[PDB]
Amino acid sequence: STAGKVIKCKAAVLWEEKKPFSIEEVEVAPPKAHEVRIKMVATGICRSDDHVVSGTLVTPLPVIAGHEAAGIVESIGEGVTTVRPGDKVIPLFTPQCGKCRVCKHPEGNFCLKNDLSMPRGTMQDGTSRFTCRGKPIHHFLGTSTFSQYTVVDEISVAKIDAASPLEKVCLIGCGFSTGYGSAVKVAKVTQGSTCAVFGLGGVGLSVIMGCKAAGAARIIGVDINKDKFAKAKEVGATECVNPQDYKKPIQEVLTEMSNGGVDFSFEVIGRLDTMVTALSCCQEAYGVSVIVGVPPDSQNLSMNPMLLLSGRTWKGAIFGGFKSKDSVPKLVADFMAKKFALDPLITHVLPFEKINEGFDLLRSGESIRTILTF
Amino acid sequence: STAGKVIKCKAAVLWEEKKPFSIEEVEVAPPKAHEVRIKMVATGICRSDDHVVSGTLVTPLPVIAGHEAAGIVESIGEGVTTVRPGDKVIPLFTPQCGKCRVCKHPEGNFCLKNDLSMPRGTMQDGTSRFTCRGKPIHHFLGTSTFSQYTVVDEISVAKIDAASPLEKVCLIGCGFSTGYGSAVKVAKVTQGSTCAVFGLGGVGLSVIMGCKAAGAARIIGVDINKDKFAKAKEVGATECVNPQDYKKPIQEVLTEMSNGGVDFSFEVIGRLDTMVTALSCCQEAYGVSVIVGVPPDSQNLSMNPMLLLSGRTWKGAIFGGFKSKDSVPKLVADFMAKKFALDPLITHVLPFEKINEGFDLLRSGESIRTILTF
Ligand SMILES: NC(=O)c1ccc[n+]([C@@H]2O[C@H](COP(=O)([O-])OP(=O)(O)OC[C@H]3O[C@@H](n4cnc5c(N)ncnc54)[C@H](O)[C@@H]3O)[C@@H](O)[C@H]2O)c1
Ligand SMILES: NC(=O)c1ccc[n+]([C@@H]2O[C@H](COP(=O)([O-])OP(=O)(O)OC[C@H]3O[C@@H](n4cnc5c(N)ncnc54)[C@H](O)[C@@H]3O)[C@@H](O)[C@H]2O)c1
Repeated sequence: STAGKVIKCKAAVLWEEKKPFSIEEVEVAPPKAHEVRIKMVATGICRSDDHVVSGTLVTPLPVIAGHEAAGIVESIGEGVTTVRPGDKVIPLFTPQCGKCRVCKHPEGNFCLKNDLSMPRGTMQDGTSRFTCRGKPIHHFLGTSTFSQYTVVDEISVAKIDAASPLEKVCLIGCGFSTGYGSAVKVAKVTQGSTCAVFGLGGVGLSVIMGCKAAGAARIIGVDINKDKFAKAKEVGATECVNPQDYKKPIQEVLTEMSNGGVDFSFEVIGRLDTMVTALSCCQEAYGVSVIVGVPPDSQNLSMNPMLLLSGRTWKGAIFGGFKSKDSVPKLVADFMAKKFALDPLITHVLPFEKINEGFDLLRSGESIRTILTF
Repeated sequence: STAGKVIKCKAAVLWEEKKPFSIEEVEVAPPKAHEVRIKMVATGICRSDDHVVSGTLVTPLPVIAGHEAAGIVESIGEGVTTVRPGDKVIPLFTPQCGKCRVCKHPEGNFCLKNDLSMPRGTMQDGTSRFTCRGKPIHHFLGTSTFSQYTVVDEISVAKIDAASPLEKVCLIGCGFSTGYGSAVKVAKVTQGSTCAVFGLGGVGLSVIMGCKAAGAARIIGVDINKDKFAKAKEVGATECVNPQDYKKPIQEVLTEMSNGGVDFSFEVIGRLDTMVTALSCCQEAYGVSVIVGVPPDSQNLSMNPMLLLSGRTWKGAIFGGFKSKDSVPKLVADFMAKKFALDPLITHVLPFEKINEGFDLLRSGESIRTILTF
């Protein structure tokens, strides 16, 4: 029995930037008041986890990364009321406390208890539940899913349907929800519109799914890797373009293709240049552009404000704009009811011990989502 | 009868940047097909007219400036159907052709026939109706209202109520409608919200009027000239702040005052740095910031896209988002029914011949709107 005791288990520790993950034994403390200890079942490999290795995303090291996952509750601390031992759950990298001004607003989701704006790499109480070779290890976004067991605050976990398939619905913990919501909730794509989607990875394919569900008439995928085009068309793209095939900047190409600019554009890569290109390709009087990709730390973009004065709208969002704890269970129920598909995003399935091979697949351009199974 | 004949009259010609206007005789050709010749009655002095003098707003010289005005139709060219000789009219610096994709869109107002994106300083047919000292003189934004007589395209004029007081309703041709619509139509300010307005000139005061009409609970005026505060409070500001009084950046001050950021902010000055400050002071998850001020020609701002990724919305607009020809007559009817006030914007009255004194008053900080009478 493990309840109330320290657990010794395997985890993927990142000791320093620009090194492979180290798969080794860690110690996981029992949950304190208002905390939940979870046995992980499946976790996806997202580009944001890779950003921690490359130095694009800054968060305290050493760390247990991972934020897109699903598992089963092993034990609960004093005072927990929304999950119980044995429940299927998805960790929430954006929390939902329900009591701050953002949680109370009709359209906000970036809860003020988040560990994203100024990352500390701890539990809500400022301490860590992990140790490795006698050294305390940091948490990541309040989730830390690259471990057989994790501990999360109650505001950072949602209970889901007991019959759901965890090796698929882990994607609702990040990539699917982010891209789909960016289209249907943040941009509010309209029927008959023309959309442009920059970046055709797991998140950009989810944006395409949302634009198709909203009734867009045209969905133009943009990527420098033409091997991404076939799957983009399968999930709804009507046409695909590679900027390196053209002797003119792609914003000009897209403006001409759309007879004067697109209705909705999405940056789903993480580059300053493509954020400005995506804004510029939407129609100057009524276009909308949404930033989803995460750019290198502490770098500013340059742009001419006349792009906005004519009438464009520019926005960004975390997690597709969804209030996390309310939305995650509903998205799983919609999946169970066949309202959307997750299989098109999954290209590879590997045991957790093959995490480094899964990161090599992402970096080489060969995969969309690899799902790691514990 | 002057119909079909060249009219010799006085106009304010700008021959060179950074010099006074020259009040001298010009020749005004009769209107061609789908053109309207107007006897001007009153015109306002707007900061955008000053931007032509300072080289902030680039348009070809020599030029007859002026864009905020009202007058009476002298004659109509062949095929005109929307106005007749003797009608009271307001020239429209943003046209409304009714036939392009923008005019047909529910939100759009930046008609594709505009002379703003890349000013050419002509009529729609690419020619000029003005000569001075024997040379052709450019038009400005299709309006050129600093002249006893001007010629405009039919898509750039609206018929208004025959009983309208032209010395007041000329402000509906730019400053009032721009500020009011930026609040009520572009931002869509909500009841009980907190707003911040940067710049307390004629346009910023009109933004305040709109925020108060929309039911905002708090309206914070921001200006480096404290002499602008008394009038801002008269029209609805609840508090006013001068950035020069504070040791901390004003975005930090405003975030503290609003217990975490404002609901709606407006840049109504024309500086790159205040555009970035205004964005930053709105709440990071659900705030909205609207750019109204005109930026220095061809200059780019620098900003961190993490301001948008958390959830902020950034937009701009011309003429308050209003479809010009549909909206101007309705705004005049609302003024006649006392739905809004224009007298608070009018601080000085001068004859047209004293135009240079009117620009001196604006540049010294002493005026809001000076109205010139022909
Ligand atoms: N806002 C959020 O809440 C949120 C959550 C999900 C992920 N993220 C971010 O979303 C982005 C996408 O994540 P993903 O997992 O889909 O990544 P990914 O690496 O699988 O996909 C990115 C795609 O961009 C393409 N690309 C790279 N450089 C390009 C360039 N110069 N021009 C055109 N295409 C280019 C690649 O070929 C690739 O197919 C990442 O930056 C990630 O950090 C954000
Ligand atoms: N978008 C549009 O359609 C549109 C139409 C109307 C006018 N314009 C622009 O709107 C702006 C305002 O026009 P206006 O006629 O009200 O001008 P104005 O000059 O009367 O008002 C601007 C105000 O900004 C204040 N100011 C200047 N620098 C400042 C700083 N660093 N910080 C804080 N306050 C500062 C001044 O003291 C002044 O009271 C101008 O840039 C004009 O060109 C845009």
